Amino acid sequence: KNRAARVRVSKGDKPVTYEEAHAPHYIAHRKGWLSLHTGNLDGEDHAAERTVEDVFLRKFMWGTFPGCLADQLVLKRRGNQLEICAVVLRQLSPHKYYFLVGYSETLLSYFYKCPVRLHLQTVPSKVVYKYL
Amino acid sequence: DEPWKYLESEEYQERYGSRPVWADYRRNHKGGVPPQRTRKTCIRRNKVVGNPCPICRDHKLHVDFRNVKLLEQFVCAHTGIIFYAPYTGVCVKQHKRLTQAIQ
Amino acid sequence: DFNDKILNEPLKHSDFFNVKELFSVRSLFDARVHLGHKAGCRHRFMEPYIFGSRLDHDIIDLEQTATHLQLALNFTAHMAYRKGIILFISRNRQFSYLIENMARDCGEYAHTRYFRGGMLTNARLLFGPTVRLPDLIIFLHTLNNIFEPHVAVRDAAKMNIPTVGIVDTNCNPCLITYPVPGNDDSPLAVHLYCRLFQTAITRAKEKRQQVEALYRLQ
Amino acid sequence: SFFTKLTADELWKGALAETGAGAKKGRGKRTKKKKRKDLNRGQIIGEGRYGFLWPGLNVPLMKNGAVQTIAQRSKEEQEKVEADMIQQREEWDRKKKMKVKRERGWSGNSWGGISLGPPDPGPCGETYEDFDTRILEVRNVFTMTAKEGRKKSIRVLVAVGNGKGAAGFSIGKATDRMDAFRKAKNRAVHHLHYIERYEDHTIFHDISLRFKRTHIKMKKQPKGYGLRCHRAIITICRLIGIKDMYAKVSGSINMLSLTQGLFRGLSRQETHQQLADKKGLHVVEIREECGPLPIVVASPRGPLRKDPEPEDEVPDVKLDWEDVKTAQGMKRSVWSNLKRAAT
RNA sequence: UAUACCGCCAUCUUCAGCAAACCCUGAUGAAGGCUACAAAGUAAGCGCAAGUACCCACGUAAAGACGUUAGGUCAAGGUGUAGCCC
Ligand SMILES: [Mg+2]
Ligand SMILES: [Mg+2]
Ligand SMILES: [Mg+2]
Ligand SMILES: [Mg+2]
Ligand SMILES: [Mg+2]
Ligand SMILES: [Mg+2]
Ligand SMILES: [Zn+2]
Ligand SMILES: [Zn+2]
Repeated sequence: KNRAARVRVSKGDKPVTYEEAHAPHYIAHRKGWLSLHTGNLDGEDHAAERTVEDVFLRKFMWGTFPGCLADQLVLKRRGNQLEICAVVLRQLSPHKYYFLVGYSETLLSYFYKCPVRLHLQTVPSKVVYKYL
Repeated sequence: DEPWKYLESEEYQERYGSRPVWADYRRNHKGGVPPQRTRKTCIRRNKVVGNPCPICRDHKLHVDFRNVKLLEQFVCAHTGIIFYAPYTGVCVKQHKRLTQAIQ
Repeated sequence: DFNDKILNEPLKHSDFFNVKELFSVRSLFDARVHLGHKAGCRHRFMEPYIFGSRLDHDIIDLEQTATHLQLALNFTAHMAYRKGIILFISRNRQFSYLIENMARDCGEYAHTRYFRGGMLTNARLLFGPTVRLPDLIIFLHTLNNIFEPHVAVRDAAKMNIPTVGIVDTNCNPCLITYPVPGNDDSPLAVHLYCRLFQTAITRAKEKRQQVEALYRLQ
Repeated sequence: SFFTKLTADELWKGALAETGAGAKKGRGKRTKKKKRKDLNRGQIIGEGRYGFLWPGLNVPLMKNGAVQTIAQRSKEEQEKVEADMIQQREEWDRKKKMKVKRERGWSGNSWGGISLGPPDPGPCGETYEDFDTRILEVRNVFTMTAKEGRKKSIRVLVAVGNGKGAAGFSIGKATDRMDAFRKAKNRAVHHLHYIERYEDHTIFHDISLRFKRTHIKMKKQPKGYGLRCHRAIITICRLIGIKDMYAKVSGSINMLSLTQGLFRGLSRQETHQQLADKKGLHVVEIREECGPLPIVVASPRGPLRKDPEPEDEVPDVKLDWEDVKTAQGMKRSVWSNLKRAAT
């Protein structure tokens, strides 16, 4: 019995999404990686820095868009430009949404001295994969 | 109000409805059968005791011989004998006042 | 209100669909319906229906047989004229083909295969929320191969469904509404019952069609 | 550190400790329970220590058709906001933790006199609001299993009734109390027993019977008598709609068997119309309030019998020495006639 | 303080059962629900299984639920409670 990135089977009143429902040994088999970079490949370097910076990015953005997200993020780093993709809910105002979008993008750019962009996809209620 | 029109008033109906007054009251006591003698009185030195009976908690009500449709609420319409105070949920003092008023 | 009048009109009349035209004690004796199992296979509640015994066998009272069969045909025909759902049961494998085929000739439905646990009680969960359970049950064989009361009579007694089973000396006619004493085992009697039900329900259906056509005219 | 920090749900789990040793075996704890709370839902995302005024999220963006500008909330206004937010949090916590008043039924910490409201609507659609529900008793049944040992299974017994002579009992077993309540309620509403009554408040005649070493003796009574019987039978009498009778239980005291035998008797009791139709005579009631006047109750639907019944003298009848004592009056007991509660 | 815990794993497991939700039997008790030439069981869902990785479809890996051992770990890290807070 191993407990690793999995949900305990309940009576069937727990909405669960794809990535957190599926096991961590289904990553390459029935999932995709949240981030995409080449530091893991051979010949590259700075992989530890990549991991630290993307963890801090995910934490900071989760906490500066709190209560609206309903799933993990998608990171897409093509050379220099960084791209973020999020799924959120539509309870707060587009005013606040755009304000925080610009705020976070400017902060990330000024911190990492890197061109950054981020996109968000609206959902009325978080999609559920199954009831476990 | 000293007259008996507080009963005909609308607050009485919404507060009670069709049931009698004693039907709503409930006694807190020891286990099983309650005591055979109710409390002596519900008010003392212009002070009310916890868990008072309904006729005592509702100060607007008045024990008067003339409030007929209130008096005959306790004594059964089917049996002329009055109910006892442990049944009606009221204390012995106001129960005796009610007995003398009904007589 | 006239719809209720039409629904109630056949009630006041006795033998209104002419169900007596079908059966006669001659035909019953020819089909050997009067037979019964041995006295060892006798049953208490079946005692009063036995006319007598001979050679360790049982004989059915044919007057009572005809009375109960008349009542059964009348009830089934009333329900057919009212479009009340009918459902046949014959757990006997000896006649499943013929019974399903006469059910096809009638238009009504049947279940001769193995009966599943709680098929009637839990039918909502099995089929769906909105399902019209049948309004009348009939039994060409009340007992199963193990000689046990088929669970359908119990289910009907519970859910207030009327039942009409042909009862043999081994059967339990207590829960049955219109139990018909007879010979469950003989193929002649089985075919007779099937043809009688064919005629009855088909006459009821065609007469309902006639009456509704007459009212469309009027 | 900030990198060491992490999301809330796992902290809440680690703090509440719902599972891991305490919850299993049913040992639990000594009445200590950490209440769940959500801090993100409470405060709006805008405010902080430095009270910058945000036109994007904190302040409306446009005022008088003029774009706003970033500004400073003075320290007095900051203290006002802090004070009113403290007040709001205290009010939220007050509304959160409060009393719970389930009306006292038979006694405290007992599920006897409490009603769960009418049954739930059916799937096809069947409102049973006319029905009222009551919980007769609750118990903690235990059976053991191979690997996990003792299994706790809440069994409950419930009754339901109109107040119109129609009612039904049932029982429900489940691991959860509310689930058992729901199951028992559904089964009771689906399994109903109807019984007739004479004049809306009495049984047709007194009955003495037994069921599984549980002797029952119910006695018809006149008007204004009340219900001086067991508390369960009083509750189900309220459900049925009868207002007065007497009853006594002798032998064992097992409320389920009591109810089975009681409904059996109340179902097997004979109506007076049925009695007249069976015998072939006119039923005649006589009262103590009314003088020597025969009040015809019912007549046989069929033809009346010509010959009346013969004089039945010294009939062979089995009765109870207790009733004999109570009738002769020599019996004495402090526990018989008490000024008990209302009905 | 692992006898508050989260997180992470040993164990039977070289297992295959676990089960929301309904119905039925036992006089409406704890409990049980199997007979296929078939007699009251129906089953969401999980797991097993299947497929996926290596050289295949076998094999090896992986996976291996509900739960026992208050199993180990407040010393990966955090956290409830109790303390030091010259
Ligand atoms: Mg392992
Ligand atoms: Mg108490
Ligand atoms: Mg331990
Ligand atoms: Mg496998
Ligand atoms: Mg492995
Ligand atoms: Mg240990
Ligand atoms: Zn007083
Ligand atoms: Zn036979």
